[PDB]
Amino acid sequence: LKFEIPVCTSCGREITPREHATHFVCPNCGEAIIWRCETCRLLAKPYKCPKCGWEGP
Amino acid sequence: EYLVPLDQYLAAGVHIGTQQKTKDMKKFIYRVRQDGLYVLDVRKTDERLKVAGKFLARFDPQSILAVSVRLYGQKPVKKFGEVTGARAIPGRFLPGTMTNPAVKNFFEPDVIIITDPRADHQAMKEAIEIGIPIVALVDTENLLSYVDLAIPTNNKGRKALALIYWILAREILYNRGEISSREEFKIPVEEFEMKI
Amino acid sequence: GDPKRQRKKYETPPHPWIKERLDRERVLMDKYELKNKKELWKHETQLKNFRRRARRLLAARGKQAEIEREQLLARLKRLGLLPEDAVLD
Amino acid sequence: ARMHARKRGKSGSKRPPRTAPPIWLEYTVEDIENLVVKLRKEGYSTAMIGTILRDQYGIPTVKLFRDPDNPNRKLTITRILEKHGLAPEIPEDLMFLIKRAVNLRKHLEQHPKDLHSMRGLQLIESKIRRLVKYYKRKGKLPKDWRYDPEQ
Amino acid sequence: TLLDPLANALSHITNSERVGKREVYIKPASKLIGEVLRVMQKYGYIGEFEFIDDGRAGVYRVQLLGKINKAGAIKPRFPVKARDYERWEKRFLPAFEFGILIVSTSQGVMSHKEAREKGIGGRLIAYVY
Amino acid sequence: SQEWKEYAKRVLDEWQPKTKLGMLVKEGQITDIHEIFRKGYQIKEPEIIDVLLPEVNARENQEILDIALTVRMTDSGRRVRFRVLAAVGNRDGYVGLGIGHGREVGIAIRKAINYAKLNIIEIKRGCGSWECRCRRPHSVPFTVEGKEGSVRVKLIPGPRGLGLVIGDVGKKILRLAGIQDVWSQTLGETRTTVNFAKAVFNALYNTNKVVVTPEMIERYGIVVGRAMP
Amino acid sequence: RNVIPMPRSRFLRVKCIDCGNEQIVFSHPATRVRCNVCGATLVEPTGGKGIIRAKILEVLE
Amino acid sequence: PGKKAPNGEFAGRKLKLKRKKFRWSDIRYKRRVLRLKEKSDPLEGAPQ
RNA sequence: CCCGGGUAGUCCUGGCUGUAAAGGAUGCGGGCUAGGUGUCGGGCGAGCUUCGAGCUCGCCCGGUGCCGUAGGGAAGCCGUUAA
RNA sequence: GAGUGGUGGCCACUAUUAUUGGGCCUAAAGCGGCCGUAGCCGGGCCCGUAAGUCCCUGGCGAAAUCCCACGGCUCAACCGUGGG
Ligand SMILES: [Mg+2]
Ligand SMILES: [Mg+2]
Ligand SMILES: [Mg+2]
Ligand SMILES: [Mg+2]
Ligand SMILES: [Mg+2]
Ligand SMILES: [Mg+2]
Ligand SMILES: [Mg+2]
Ligand SMILES: [Mg+2]
Ligand SMILES: [Mg+2]
Ligand SMILES: [Mg+2]
Ligand SMILES: [Mg+2]
Ligand SMILES: [Mg+2]
Ligand SMILES: [Mg+2]
Ligand SMILES: [Mg+2]
Ligand SMILES: [Mg+2]
Ligand SMILES: [Mg+2]
Ligand SMILES: [Zn+2]
Ligand SMILES: [Zn+2]
Ligand SMILES: [Zn+2]
Ligand SMILES: [Zn+2]
Repeated sequence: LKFEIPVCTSCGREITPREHATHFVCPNCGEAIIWRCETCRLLAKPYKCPKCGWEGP
Repeated sequence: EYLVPLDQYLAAGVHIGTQQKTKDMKKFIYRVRQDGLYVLDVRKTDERLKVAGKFLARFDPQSILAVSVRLYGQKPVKKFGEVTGARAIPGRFLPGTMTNPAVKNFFEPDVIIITDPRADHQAMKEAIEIGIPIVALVDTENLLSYVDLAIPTNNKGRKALALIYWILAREILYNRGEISSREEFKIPVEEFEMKI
Repeated sequence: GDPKRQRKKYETPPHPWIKERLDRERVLMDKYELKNKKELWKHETQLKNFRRRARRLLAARGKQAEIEREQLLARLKRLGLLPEDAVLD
Repeated sequence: ARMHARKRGKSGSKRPPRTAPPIWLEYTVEDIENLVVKLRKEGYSTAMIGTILRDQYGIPTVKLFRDPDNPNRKLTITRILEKHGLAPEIPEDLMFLIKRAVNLRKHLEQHPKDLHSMRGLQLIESKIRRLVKYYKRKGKLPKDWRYDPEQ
Repeated sequence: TLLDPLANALSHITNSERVGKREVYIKPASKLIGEVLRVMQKYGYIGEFEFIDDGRAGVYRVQLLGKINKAGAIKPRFPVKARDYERWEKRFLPAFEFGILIVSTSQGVMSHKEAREKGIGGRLIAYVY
Repeated sequence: SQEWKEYAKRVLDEWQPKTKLGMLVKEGQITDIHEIFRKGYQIKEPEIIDVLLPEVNARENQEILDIALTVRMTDSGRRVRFRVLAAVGNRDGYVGLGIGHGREVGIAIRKAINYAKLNIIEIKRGCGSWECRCRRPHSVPFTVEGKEGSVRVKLIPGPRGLGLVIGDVGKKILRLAGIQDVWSQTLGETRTTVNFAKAVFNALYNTNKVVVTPEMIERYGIVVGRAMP
Repeated sequence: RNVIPMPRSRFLRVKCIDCGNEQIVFSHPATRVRCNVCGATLVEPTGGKGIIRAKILEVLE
Repeated sequence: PGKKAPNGEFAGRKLKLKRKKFRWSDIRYKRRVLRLKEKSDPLEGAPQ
């Protein structure tokens, strides 16, 4: 079997091999993993947790 | 309700902004006074402080780094590191601390706390390149670029920084289970602030 | 206009002195004991023509295309270059 | 942009989207026609009549009432005037431009060296020719009608 | 002055998607733009869209999903026969079935795949991939 | 392949990691090459690639693209410096490019090889030509573009068995990445080897920036990383 | 949002001080507005919003 | 400089005229069509 | 080249000539694509006021400058006044 | 390799003629500035027409030359029967 490519939480695009992305557990609930791509981090796009609904950088 | 009474917040001067503003900071701005100075909303600060306190408690205690170039923030970060066991770097940030393995004090954290994105530009620039989450205190003047968790506050005053770091340390201790209640934390706020 | 002129049936290399090509062709010439390079080149051209017919028919459709496709397959496997159950690819 | 000066002014009216006249409007169609005829007999221009109606009688544009005679089109000031024979013979904007050009020409007779004002005259006459071509195409002017300053 | 409402819409969409916008407003609406949007939505390039009525020609509101690499108009609108779609595909598209060409035919506006299925030609007006 | 297994085993034990990722590799928490990409890690120790992709040390998986000598002028004469441009790969799905400088050729070559490993990337392969639809990872899956300096490079899918229709620098770089057939178009000054190589490298890297759907993966036979037979 | 343009002016119902008559006027007049009965001035035109000299009763939609 | 012109569908004549006009700036084309070499060649077009 | 003098010209009226590093070395019209901060004209809101066609702050439109994100370029650099 | 070199010409090289597909701040190159005739390019909706445009089908565009399979000269070049 193969491996799955991570996907940005905000824009839904895939993460390239050497970009300045990041990933961390949801601050409010701690149950989901948030991924942010380089463009979304640069432009300060808001993100929303899929489990608890808490949102925003 | 609130971690501390709103009177204490207002006395510490947390709500006081600057003469400038930014488009992405307007989600936290409350109103603008007649002299052209902007004011922050204190309730958002309290909510974000609680969320950040929950967030930082899940990491390994000694993998947290806090930095401050400004003079008024050097004592609070040092005390915060002493209480919670996290590493603290006050004063000048040596370039290459996080990117040059040959340096004597090379160190790679898991999360970083920025007192002021404008003043600590070198630390933020190095933290971007290693892909770790970034927590920062933002004023009405700063931008939210490359910030993963923002805490709206006045990040230039003495009492304001002291109070913010005291609250954050207490919240971390409470969430990680080292104290059974909020009131058990018997350390005066004045011990966090620089004298004279 | 001009009347018909008979043309060569093989193609010469684009550049006469490329080390890798020289080595490969020397190996082939020594192994199969050919007389001169042009003889070898002749066979190469044949191969190319086959490939060029397969490339054109993959991206085609219609009635004549099917006829030419089956004719190509039949001719190729009549020469002994393909098994009996081969496909165009 | 502007036709000649290439500036980019944006000032203008912002008409809200509405189909039926407002409830607080109380005049009927016949009252409006009577008012329009009265104001025209007072000697006002077509553009000025609508301004007076809007400012003083509280009537937004008369293009909110269906034409009683022709149901397929809405009512306008010029059509109202046509129904009673008070419509201008020459389109109003062309008349205004021609009137402006005549006044300027007699100024340039006393001031032959005012070259900066003369360019304005040239631009005005260019506008006049554009308009006369358009109106000839649509049949609002006789095909032999000509604009001559010497008139 | 304004010359081609359709080109402005597609340029606006491709400009907005590169900076991660989530929705756009197409200012002068028309039936042709509506048809193009319907075709684009059928293949999953955009989300839902709606028509908003002002006193003027009307506005279109479109939701974006970040699934567009490029979108553009074709000028002049070349006529194409029912068996000549391959060279235009090579001219505008990156792979042998990557994206769609949008064709106006006497049976409506459709992608070149449907038109090739029906065996009819028309005029090329846009490409999306 | 047996030699490189024991080589990686030999390197692993006598290595003292200095970075976080090196510690993760040393403790066996990360065991495959694909696990170090797409999460923002910094790569600063060459031994990581040696342990995870040992075959890049083979003589047949390395290429010295170019060597040049440059001059700095001083009142006591000319100071000469060497610039070496090199590339490495595993001929399956990974490739890296690097530049090294030194006072003599050997030092420059060693440094250039070292920097190539730290710049390793993984690509996508497939078959997207109009006149060859075989679902096998022998070419680029779709047209891609890259640029550097004045050089622009466009790569176009080609039929199986065609060969590499591109200049020699592109030939070597594409061969080290595991691609057999391609068509190409260029603009600008290709005689500047550094810019040509960087443009080809960027064109290969850009295959990760094209949005795709699950159907396209099946239609073009897209493969990421190793082919995995 | 603000895609549809909306005017910033209003229509007002006012009452004449002298005559006592009630009229409906525009808040941004380009002429002098006078009472339809007594003829007294109601609104004075300016560069932008006019100056109202009568008594305001209601701000219409 | 704006977009290259003309681009219209019914502008064939102008496009052809433009291309013909600027081809005379090419020295190779100009010498061939006007046969300038033949007019000054002492060998009169012979190879020997 | 520096110093003491000096004709045409430089100034006004009526014509002719149509040339400049006449340079923003950047043809003109339209749609779209982060922000920050000065200044000129108009309008709107709020607060002061010696009641001034006055002062301060915020927002909208149009001009006129600087710093700068994505993108562009051989680079110098340009970057909603686009290259 | 029974051939292999020299001189002149055309195409490619060349995106150095650019529809596909080039350029014009500092490298060749934006008229000193503006107004406007022919030409080219032109806002939204409804009804009609069917010139352009698309599909189907009759009559044509000689043979030779080009591509494919089969057949005759030992195979081939060449020639014949069919399909394009
Ligand atoms: Mg003849
Ligand atoms: Mg010296
Ligand atoms: Mg560059
Ligand atoms: Mg001058
Ligand atoms: Mg401005
Ligand atoms: Mg700038
Ligand atoms: Mg040549
Ligand atoms: Mg050129
Ligand atoms: Mg000029
Ligand atoms: Mg000039
Ligand atoms: Mg139209
Ligand atoms: Mg017809
Ligand atoms: Mg014939
Ligand atoms: Mg025989
Ligand atoms: Mg035979
Ligand atoms: Mg024959
Ligand atoms: Zn994203
Ligand atoms: Zn959550
Ligand atoms: Zn293939
Ligand atoms: Zn009255």
